[PDB]
Amino acid sequence: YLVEGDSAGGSAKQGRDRKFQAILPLRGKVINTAKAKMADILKNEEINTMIYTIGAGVGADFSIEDANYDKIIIMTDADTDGAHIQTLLLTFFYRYMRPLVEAGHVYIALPPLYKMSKGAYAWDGELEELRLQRYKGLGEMNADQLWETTMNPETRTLIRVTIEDLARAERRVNVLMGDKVEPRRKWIEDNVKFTLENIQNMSLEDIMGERFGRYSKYIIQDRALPDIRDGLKPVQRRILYSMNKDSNTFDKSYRKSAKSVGNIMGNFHPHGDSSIYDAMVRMSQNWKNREILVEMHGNNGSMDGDPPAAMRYTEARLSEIAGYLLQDIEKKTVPFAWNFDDTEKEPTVLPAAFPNLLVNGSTGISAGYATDIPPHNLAEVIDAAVYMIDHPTAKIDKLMEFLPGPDFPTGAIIQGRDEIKKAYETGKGRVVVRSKTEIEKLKGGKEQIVITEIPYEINKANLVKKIDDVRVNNKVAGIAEVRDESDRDGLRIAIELKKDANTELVLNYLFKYTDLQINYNFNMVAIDNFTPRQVGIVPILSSYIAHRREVILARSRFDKEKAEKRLHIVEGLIRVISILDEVIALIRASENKADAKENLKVSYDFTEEQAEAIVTLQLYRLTNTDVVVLQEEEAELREKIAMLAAIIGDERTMYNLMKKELREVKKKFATPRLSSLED
Amino acid sequence: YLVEGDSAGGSAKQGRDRKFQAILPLRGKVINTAKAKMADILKNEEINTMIYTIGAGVGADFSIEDANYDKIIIMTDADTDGAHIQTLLLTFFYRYMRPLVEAGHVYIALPPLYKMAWTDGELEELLQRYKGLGEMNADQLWETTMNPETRTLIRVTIEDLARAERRVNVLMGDKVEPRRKWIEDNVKFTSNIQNMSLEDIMGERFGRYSKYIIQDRALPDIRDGLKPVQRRILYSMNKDSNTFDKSYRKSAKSVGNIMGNFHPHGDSSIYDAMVRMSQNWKNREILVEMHGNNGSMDGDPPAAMRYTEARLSEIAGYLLQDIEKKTVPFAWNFDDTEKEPTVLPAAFPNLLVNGSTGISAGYATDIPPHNLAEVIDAAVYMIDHPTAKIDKLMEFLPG
Amino acid sequence: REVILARSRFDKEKAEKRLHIVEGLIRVISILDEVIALIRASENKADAKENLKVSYDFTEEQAEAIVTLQLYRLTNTDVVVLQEEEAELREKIAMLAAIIGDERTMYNLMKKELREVKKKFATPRLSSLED
DNA sequence: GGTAATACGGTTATCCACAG
DNA sequence: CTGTGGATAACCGTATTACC
Ligand SMILES: [Mg+2]
Ligand SMILES: [Mg+2]
Repeated sequence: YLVEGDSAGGSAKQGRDRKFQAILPLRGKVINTAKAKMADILKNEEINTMIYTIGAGVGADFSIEDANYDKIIIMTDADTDGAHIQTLLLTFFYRYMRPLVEAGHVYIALPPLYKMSKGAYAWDGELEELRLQRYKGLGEMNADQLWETTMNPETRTLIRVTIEDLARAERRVNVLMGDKVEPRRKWIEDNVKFTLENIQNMSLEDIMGERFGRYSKYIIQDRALPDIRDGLKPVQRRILYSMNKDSNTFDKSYRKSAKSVGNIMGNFHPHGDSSIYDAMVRMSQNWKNREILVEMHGNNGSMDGDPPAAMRYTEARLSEIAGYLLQDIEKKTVPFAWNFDDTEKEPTVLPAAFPNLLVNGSTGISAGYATDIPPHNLAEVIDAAVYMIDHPTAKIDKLMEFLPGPDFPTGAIIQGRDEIKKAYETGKGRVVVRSKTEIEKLKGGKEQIVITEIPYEINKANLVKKIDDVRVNNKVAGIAEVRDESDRDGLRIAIELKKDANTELVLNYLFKYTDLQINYNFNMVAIDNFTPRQVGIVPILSSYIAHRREVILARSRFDKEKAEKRLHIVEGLIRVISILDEVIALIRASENKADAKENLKVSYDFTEEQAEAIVTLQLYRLTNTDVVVLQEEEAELREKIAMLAAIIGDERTMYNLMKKELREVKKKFATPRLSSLED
Repeated sequence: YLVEGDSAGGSAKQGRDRKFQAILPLRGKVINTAKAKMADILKNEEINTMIYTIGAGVGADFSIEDANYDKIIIMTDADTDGAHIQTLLLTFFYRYMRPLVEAGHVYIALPPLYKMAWTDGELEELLQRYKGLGEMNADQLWETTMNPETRTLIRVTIEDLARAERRVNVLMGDKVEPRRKWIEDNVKFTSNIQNMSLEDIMGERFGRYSKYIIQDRALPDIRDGLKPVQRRILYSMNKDSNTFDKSYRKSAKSVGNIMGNFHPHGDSSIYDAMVRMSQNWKNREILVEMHGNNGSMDGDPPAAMRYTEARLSEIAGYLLQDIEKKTVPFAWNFDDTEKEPTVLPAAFPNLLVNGSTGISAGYATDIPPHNLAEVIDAAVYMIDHPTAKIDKLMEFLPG
Repeated sequence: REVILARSRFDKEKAEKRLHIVEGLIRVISILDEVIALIRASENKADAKENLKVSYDFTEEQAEAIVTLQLYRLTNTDVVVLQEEEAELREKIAMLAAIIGDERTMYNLMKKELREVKKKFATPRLSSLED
C-alpha cells in the first residue's frame, strides 16, 4: 500500500491485516517522471525506496518475476491532490516498471470522501438513496473504517489498471504528464467540462483521463486563477470573508493571526494553515499589492525577502478598502454556496465596489493555464470603467487615454507602449521594467549610482548581492563598493564607483546582466463563467461592469423588499393605534398566541406579518402612541421604495448609480502614480 | 545584537541602524554550557556561529582586544522563556568568554512586554502583549529598545567573583538539590545604562523562569489535576460547545481558538497536549475523544491537526460541571480580552485518576493513574473519617 | 466543599430573584386592568416603571419584569400556576440554605454526587497487584 | 546512551507555467 | 538553472528532573 505522508501511514498501519499487507508512506507529491531527466529521476528518495521496497529494478533492468508483491495499491486521499498523485505515480509505473503495469499488478484503492450521520458512506447517488464529513485525508479516518471500507479483501472495491491499446496509452501519458503545455491545454479544452459535470478494471488511458481531469479542473477553477469580477482566488476571498464575518475590520482592534487562520481552515478552506497564513501575509505587503487588503502588525516580511513572523506573533485586521470589496454582502447581492463541511454558506464572489483584478493584479500558476496580470492605479482604472459605462463600444486606443499602463506598487519605469497596447488588446504582451536611478557626484570626483526603485517582484537582497557578485568577479570594471543604504524612510542602494570608470558603461552592463532591469510579460487569464479565458482590458472591464449591474440590482431588490415589509407593518401599527383598547381587550380575550393571532386576523383583517408584529409587542410600548411619527416613517418608506423601483426598472438610472458610487470610491482612495511610463 | 530566532530577527534587522548594528539570530534555546560535555559544547552550531561572529576566541584563547564590537547586546523576547535564554547565554559568557563579561561588554536589552509598558507594576498603573519581538513593528523596536538615545540597557558586570561562580554553578549546575534549595529560599510564589551584578541578573531572571515554569506549565493543580494547557483546552472546547454529545470538530480550529483566546504558545504544544488527552494508553480516563489518526502504542505520529476532529468526552463533562454557576475563581487572560477559570469544579478526583508527569525546574512530578471507582471509595471514606490513616485508606486504594 | 457551597449560593440567589419576580407577577394579575392603563399614559418606559413603583409599592425587579412583558402573554393570566411555581421555589430555597448552613448535609450531598459518578463511570481494574 | 511532556527555535522536497 | 505563489508532505535542534 502506497500512501502519501506518515499521518496516513498511521491509519494504514493500524487498519491493515499485518500478515500480508505492507505500507510505504511517501513524503508529499511524487516527482514527475516524464518532465525531468533520468539524472534527477534516479537520484530521488521516494523513487529509490520505491524501487527497493518493490525489489525488481527500474528501466530495462526490470523483472516481473522478482517482484515482492502481487498487488501494488495506490491509496491516496480522496481529494484533488490525491488524484494528481494517482496520476504522477501511475505515470512512473508506466514509464519505468511497465511490465508491472501491463501484467495487471498496479491497482488503485477507492476510499470514500464523505460519511453520513442519522444517527452510511459516500462514493452522489446512494447518499440520496439511503435516507456529512469530508475526509481531508486518510488520517482523519479511524483504522477500522479504513479496513472495512478500503483495505479489506472481502469488502473493498479496487480499480485495476491495465494498458489496453498500448500506443494510445503512450500518447495520453505524453499529453498529460509531459513537458509541452500546449497539447495538455488543448486536451483540457476538448475534454474537461468546466460546467458542470470488487476488482474492476479501467484502462490506463481512461484512469489517467479522469484523475488528471479532476486535478486540472479543480486546480484551475478553485486555486490559482482569479475571478474576472472580484479578482480574487478562493483562498483570498475566504480570508476576506471569514475575517470580515468575524468583525475583524479596519475600524476595530487588531487580532492574533493564528486564531484567524484556525477559523478560516475550520470553516471555509480545507488546506494547510501554511497556505492560509501565507496568502494573508502577502495581502498585507504594500510592495506586493498596490492597494493592500490586510493590515498586519509586526514582522510581516520586507523587500529583502525575510520571513514574516510565524503566525503565533502577528496581529492582523482587514484594511479599509477591503470593506469596499465586501460592501452589501449582507443584502443578498452575490451567490453563496455550502462549504466543504455544510456547517456554513460562503460567498462565491464578492460585491467588489472597486475593480480589484486590474488594480492589485494576479499571478498565477495553474495547470494548462497560468496567469500574470500587473497591478494598476485605482484612479485610472475607475476612470476607464466609468468611460466604458457610457461607451460600451469603446476601442483600446481611446481607453488607454485613461489606462496608460500598469502602476507597480514598487514604482520604477516601464518601457514599451506598443506592447502595453498589444497586451490590453489580446491579454499577452512583453514590456521592459527598469529601476529608478540618480547619479551622485561625490567629494573628490568619484561618481556613484543610486538606485531608488527596483522591478516588481525583485528580491532586493538577491539583487544587491548579485551586484557585489559582479564586482568581485570583475564582470565589468568601475564598481568600488556596493552598499544597501535602505531604511525606515527610504530605499537607497549606493553603488559607489572608482575614480576614472565609465559610469554609463557600468550602468548599462548592470541593466543588461542583472535584474536591475527585467521584462514583465502580461498573460492575463481569469475565470470568466467557470472556464479560464485569456482577456484584454475590455472583457475585464466589461465583466466588471456587468457584475456591478447584477450586484446593484439584487441589492436594490433586497432593500426594496425589506422596505415593503416595514411599510406593510407600519400600515398595521397605525391602523391598530385606532382600534387599540379593542385589540388589547381582544388579545386579553384570546387564549394562547395562535388563537390571538387568528383572532387578530379574523376580527380586524390583519395579516400574519401584522399579527405577529402586534401580538409580539411590549407593554412599555403602549405609552408612546404617536401616529404622526409612524406616518413620517410610512412616507419616507414610500419614497425610498419608489427610487429603488426606479433603479430596478430604469437602466440609465442604474448606470448613473454605478458611476456615482465608482467616482466616490475613486475620490476616497485615489493615489498618484508610482511607475513612470515611457514609449 | 543577539536575537531569539528569525521572526524577531526580522524586526531587529529592519528597525536597526545598519551602519553599526549587527543581528545574529539564534535558533532556539541556547545550550546549557554548565551541564554539557565539552564534546557537545564544542559541536554546538550556534555556539560556533557566536564564537566566530564575536571573533575573539573562547575562554583561554580569549583575546579581549580582538572583539569586533564594543557592545554585545542580548535581546530576547519579553516573556519568561526570554529570561531563561538570557540566563543560558549569560552563563556561556561567564564560562568561555569571561573577560568580555568582566570588561562590561555584555549588556542586556530591555524590550517592553505590553502596550496600551514594561514589567507589571507600571502597566497596572494604567492592551496588547508582545509574545515575542516578531509582533512588534520595526519603528516601535527602534524607538523603544535599539535607539542609543531613547533606549535603556541593563549593563552586566562581575562585582564579586567568588559570589558569582557559586550562583551560576548553582542555578545552572548539573546537581538539582542546591537549585531546589535556592528556589525554596529566594522564589516567593506569593536610567540610560543601568548597571547590575551578574549575581542579581542571573538571580532575578532564573527566578522568573523557575517560578513560571513551576506555577504555570509543568506541574498540575492538586485539585483538578490539570496542568494549565490541558485546562484551557477543556474549558475552551466546552465554551465552543464541542461536547461529547455533538459531532466532532476540526482540531485545527479548536487550537487556533486556544492559542488566541487562552494559551499564548506554539500550536505544536497545544495540539500535542490535546491528543495525549485523547490517547487511552496514556490516560486512564480520556478527556478528549478524537476522530482519525491519533497515534499508537508504537508511537507513530498522530495525524497533523489539519486532519483529525475531536470533542470533549462525557466524563470531561463532569470535570466541568456547574462552571457557569460562579463556582470557581476566574482571571483575565494574556490579552485582558476574556476570563478563563484558574481551576475546575472537578466532580471526580482527576489528579489521582489520570495522574500527571512531569518536568519543570527543581521539581519534577510522577503520579500514576488509578481506578475511578477505588479513588471515589477512598474519597468518600475520608469524607466521614477526616483522620483516616494510610493503611485503612488502602483497603480502598490498593495501588 | 467550596464548589458545592458557592454553587448552592448561586442556585439560591437565582431561585430567589425568580421567587420575588413571581410574587410580583401574581400581584400584577390581582390589580391587572389598571396596570395596562397606568402604563398607557405614562410618558415612557422609565416613567412607566416610576409610576408602577410610586403607586403600587412594586420593586424595580418586578417593575422591569412587568413593563417589558410581551403582549401575547396577557393571554396567560393563570394565577394558581404562578402560585405552584412559588411553591417549588420556596422548597428549593429551603434545601439550598440547608446545604449552606448544615456542614453535614453538604458533605452527605458530596458523598451522594461522588457515588453517582461512580455508578456512571466505574470500570474494572487492569493492572494487577502482587507484593 | 535513552525517554518521559510542555515549552523555545527553525527547515526541505515535490507540482504547475513561463521566462531569460 | 532560478523564481513566482498557492498546494502536497515531512523534518530536528535546545531546556528541565530522573534513572539505569
Ligand atoms: Mg535585465
Ligand atoms: Mg527570473
